Amino acid sequence: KETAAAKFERQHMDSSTSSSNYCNQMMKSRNLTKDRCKPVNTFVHESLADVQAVCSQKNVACKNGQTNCYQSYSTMSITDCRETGSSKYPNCAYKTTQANKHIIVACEGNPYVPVHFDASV
Ligand SMILES: O=c1ccn([C@H]2O[C@@H](COP(=O)(O)O)[C@H](O)[C@@H]2O)c(=O)[nH]1
Repeated sequence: KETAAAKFERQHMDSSTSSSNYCNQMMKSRNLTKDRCKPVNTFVHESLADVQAVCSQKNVACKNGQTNCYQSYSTMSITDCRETGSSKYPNCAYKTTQANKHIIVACEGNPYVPVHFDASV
């Protein structure tokens, strides 16, 4: 069905813009609360082209020890969503935290595009 690149865009891209309720709404609408409350998830508020370009930027080790992760040279506008301590599926609750940080994504395929959000720094 959904490609890895498409799933990345679904789980991590929001070029369209946050408020205190952003994560509650967004995690729901992007289907990250379907089977489980996804504990941690980041949305990137840059253009797709800008985020895709990260796959030709600074090559860094992935957290899992693979070598196909890439760090943005520039900081990017992001929102971190983190499940609260009182969150209970299926009413998943998140704290919304905006920041401007370098992103690290894993890239794969031809074309070579982001498939996983690894970290922000
Ligand atoms: O800063 C972070 C750290 C992890 N993640 C999430 O991204 C997950 C990696 O899975 P994927 O990007 O393939 O959905 C990771 O395990 C965590 O759930 C973020 O979005 N941002």
